[PDB]
Amino acid sequence: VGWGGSLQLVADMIKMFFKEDWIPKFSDRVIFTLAPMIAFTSLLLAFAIVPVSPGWVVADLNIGILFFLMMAGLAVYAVLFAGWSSNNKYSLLGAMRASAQTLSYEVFLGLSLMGVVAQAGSFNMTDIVNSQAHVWNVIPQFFGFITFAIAGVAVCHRHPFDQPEAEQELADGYHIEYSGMKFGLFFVGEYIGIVTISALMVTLFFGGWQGPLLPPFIWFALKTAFFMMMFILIRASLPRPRYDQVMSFGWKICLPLTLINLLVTAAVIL
Amino acid sequence: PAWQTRDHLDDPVIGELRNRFGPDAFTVQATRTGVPVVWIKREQLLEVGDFLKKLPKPYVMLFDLHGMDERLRTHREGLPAADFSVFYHLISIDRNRDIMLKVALAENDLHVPTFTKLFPNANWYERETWDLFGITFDGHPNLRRIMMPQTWKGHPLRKDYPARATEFSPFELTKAKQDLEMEALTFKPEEWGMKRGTENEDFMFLNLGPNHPSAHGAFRIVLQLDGEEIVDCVPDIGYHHRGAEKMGERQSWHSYIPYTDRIEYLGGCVNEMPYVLAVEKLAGITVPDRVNVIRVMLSELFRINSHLLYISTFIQDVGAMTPVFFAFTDRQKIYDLVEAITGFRMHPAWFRIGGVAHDLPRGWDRLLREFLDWMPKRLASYEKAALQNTILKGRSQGVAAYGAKEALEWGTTGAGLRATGIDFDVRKARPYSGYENFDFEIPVGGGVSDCYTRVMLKVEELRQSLRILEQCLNNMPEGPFKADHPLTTPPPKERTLQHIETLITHFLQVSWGPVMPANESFQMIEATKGINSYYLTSDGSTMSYRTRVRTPSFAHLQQIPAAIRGSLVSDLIVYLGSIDFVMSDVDR
Amino acid sequence: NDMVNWGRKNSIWPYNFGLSCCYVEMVTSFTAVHLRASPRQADLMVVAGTCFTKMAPVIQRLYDQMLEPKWVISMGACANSGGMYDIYSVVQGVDKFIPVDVYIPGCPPRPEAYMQALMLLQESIGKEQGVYRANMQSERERKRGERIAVTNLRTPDEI
Amino acid sequence: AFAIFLIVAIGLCCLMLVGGWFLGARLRLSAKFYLVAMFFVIFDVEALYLFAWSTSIRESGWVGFVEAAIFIFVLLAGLVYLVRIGALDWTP
Ligand code: SF4
Repeated sequence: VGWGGSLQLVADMIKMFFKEDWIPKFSDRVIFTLAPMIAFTSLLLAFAIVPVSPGWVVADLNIGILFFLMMAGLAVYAVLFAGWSSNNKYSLLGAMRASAQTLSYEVFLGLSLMGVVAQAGSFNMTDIVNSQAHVWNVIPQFFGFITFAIAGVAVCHRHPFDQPEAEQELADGYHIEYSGMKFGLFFVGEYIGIVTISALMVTLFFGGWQGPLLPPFIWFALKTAFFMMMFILIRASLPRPRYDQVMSFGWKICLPLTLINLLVTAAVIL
Repeated sequence: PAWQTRDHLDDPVIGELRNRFGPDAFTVQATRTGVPVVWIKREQLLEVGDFLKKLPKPYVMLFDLHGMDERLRTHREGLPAADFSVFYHLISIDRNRDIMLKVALAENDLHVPTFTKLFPNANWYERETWDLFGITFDGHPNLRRIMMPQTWKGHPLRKDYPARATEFSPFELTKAKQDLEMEALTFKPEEWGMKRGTENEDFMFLNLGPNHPSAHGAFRIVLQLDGEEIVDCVPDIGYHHRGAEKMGERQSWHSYIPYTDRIEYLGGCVNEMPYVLAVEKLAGITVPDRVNVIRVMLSELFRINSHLLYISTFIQDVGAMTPVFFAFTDRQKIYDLVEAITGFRMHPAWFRIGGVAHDLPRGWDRLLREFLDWMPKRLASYEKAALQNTILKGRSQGVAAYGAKEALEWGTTGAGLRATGIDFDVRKARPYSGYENFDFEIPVGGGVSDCYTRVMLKVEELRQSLRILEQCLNNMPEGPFKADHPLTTPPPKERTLQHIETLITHFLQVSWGPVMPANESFQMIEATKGINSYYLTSDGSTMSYRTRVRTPSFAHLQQIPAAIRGSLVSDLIVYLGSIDFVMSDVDR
Repeated sequence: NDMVNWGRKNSIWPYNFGLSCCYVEMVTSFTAVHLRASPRQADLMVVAGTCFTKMAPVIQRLYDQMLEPKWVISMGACANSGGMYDIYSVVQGVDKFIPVDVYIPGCPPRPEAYMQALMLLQESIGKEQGVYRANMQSERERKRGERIAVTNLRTPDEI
Repeated sequence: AFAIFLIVAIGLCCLMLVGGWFLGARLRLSAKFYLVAMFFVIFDVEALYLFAWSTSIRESGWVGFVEAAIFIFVLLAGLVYLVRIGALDWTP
């Protein structure tokens, strides 16, 4: 039997290849093609700002944080042009409610990231990875860390669980009208999304490239693997939350939490 | 005996109707239904029913309305000359009595005034009579075909209609292309019921056919929407029609028993109990006490399983499904006991006329005792998890509620009707299968029937069923598992393997069938959902002449349009989940 | 190389079309083996339950919607044939109007039968419909000498 | 650099898409109530000032914390206003 966890996803990709493509009638054609890469390329290029090595850095640009927020905001357009390209009021309203809770729960990550970039004081990722040299920026900011966790898992990572189905009748999940390679493109996109959120979390919250007794790149890789397993553990443990309860625990509870979080970090940093 | 042929002429209702109308018109039939069967010409039916409706203790609920062919009955002594008949079974709860009314019709003039004005739940019943027979009910609002498609020529319950598919042309897809063209051109002519609203921007037509889980079968409910309101909901039923009633005519009394198990997939031996009780009423068989206790044990086990499925699914759809999935493991244990007794997990087909198929295997008591001691702690964990929860409780209050009168007019029985203040169980009012030797209580909801009240009552009934099952474990008596009577089918097998006369009885009983003399029997039981009954008529042969299966889910699904009018689509879906309806039961 | 064949054996997407009855055992199997199954995304359709003349166009539209590589598992006697319901209102098998690949007798079949259905279907999927001049061997013929050699069974008066 | 990685990514996109091709009126009550998203459109603009703020706070000091507290207090007053009037509530 197959011994590797990734080989199942590999076979899934093989399966999506060589499948006949049908044209949709009474549909727009340019967005039907362009909507997959708005979901894929965003979290693909979210990987372009990680300091995997000082000598093998993929991009030595001055700002990486703002690019990450730009991808966070950009992701919504994939659910919107997918909703309009569904060309069925059912599916369109399903994607409208999915984009609703998406825009609703994407607010928190930037304000949660303000704490770590304020105690770091720079946008160049070399400064952040050199800041976590002895003390990581997770001990004081527990609330900011969990708020960024909720926000990162809330951006189309399936934790809300309103993507392929709809609690509300008169509408339907928006993953139905795509059946060619685009559905595999969606899955591989969320896969690079979860691994890139984990990598950004480890290299921005915890200390990357430390190397206590072993070479630091495999130290980063193993820590990323532990956070991968913990993310999968809590994603599976996380039950489906209906639309209402998600709206209830959104703007009410965590906007004050992040505002007092910014107050606490600004009071303690000086 | 409880099987002897009675006329019931002495019953007070018969004498009140005799006083009111004097002599003539009424012919009191002799049957083993247990109820008074009266013939009433079709020109006085509406008058007669009205008198019964307003009588000082009225017959508030129309239990059943259907027709009989009656053309091929050779033994017709005492009945008037009829080519067709329509029977109306009515029940007075305050009298705890029943009455059956039979209107005779001739083959050239199949016309009778509609009865829906008195009882609204008769509307679908009359539609079924138009569909399966060819009686036209003049004055019916929407007299269309409710079971077969709208182009189906022929009335399938007539005896000149060949029953089996083999007599028709096989699925050559000549008609599949026409059904494809019809389905592709899905348009609304506004003939699907009243459809007062016009098809424009003001009103939106939505099939809203739930194929998702917890739908309890795939069905369509065409809905007219205005302001996200249910202007008119029209179910399109009949997709799961299996022709069980027609199947009863071409099968022997013994070989039909498997077909009973599939009227309701979750019922199992509950569905078999009324059939065997009616057949033994035709045979005149009194079973031993051990047969009664065994049947009570299997029926309470299946009732517990069905109630646990209803609770689990209810908590899953409108609540937290993490803990109640442990009931799935518990349901497996109830199943390992059923296949320990009967043999197979679902559709046991284990009940026989006069007894059961085998004796209990010798290790049944220890398994049942281990399940009965282990279960109560879990049952109390579910009781705390469901009585004390707040989120679904707040959600599940006042959601499409109805009262006693509303349930009565809509024929609704079971947990729906018990949620109101009417204390009416059939296991106490009309004891059957030895329930009168057991101690159990009937929980009641008060005066408001909603989704929380129904589940709380089902939990209380499940606790009383567990008390019945412990009384079955502690008071199971000793003796035979089959009655001693020549119509007990089959005979005890060890007797068959050694004795020539028992071998001959077994030979003719399993091959030609047992010969039941020409008479009519009727039994109703409390089922897992509502009240389920079987009205069997034998013409003296080894097969049924007429088999009528009254399923409560048909009435429960008929009731939704009266209560859901003035609600949202979400309230509709929640109500559909709450109501105890299964498509197999609605379409038999 | 046959890497493409390996891709389809390793991973399959099931579309559960179980009807009124016969689906409680299928659910028993599915909740142990496995919201992922979606219309117009699956390549496997496990038709269960009694196929009726009235709702057969629904099954034909769902069959048409799926992609070019189509697999169908019939489970139960009610889906393989008409089963016990040889009546005017039931079509005598889902194989009358859609091609079927695997037949799983029973009423209802067991979850282990579903497991053996996936094993026989990956076996057919790994030989390329999958005849390949290897499928003439039949389960009636393969385990015949296994089944005939059985002599003693437990007496039915015990648990 | 970033340009090389972008060229690699767009070349991979062209390779996958080309390979894929070779392989072969009235809404009434429905929708509406996007005003949570309009609240986001305005609140992202409010939080962009904190986006510019987060780079330089050590040289800002006590008056900086004071008027940042005033700013987020104004935002909090607006938020509780929208909550208490019923604008920010359950939404379809
Ligand atoms: S195979 Fe058995 S369980 Fe399935 S539908 Fe047919 S009779 Fe019911």
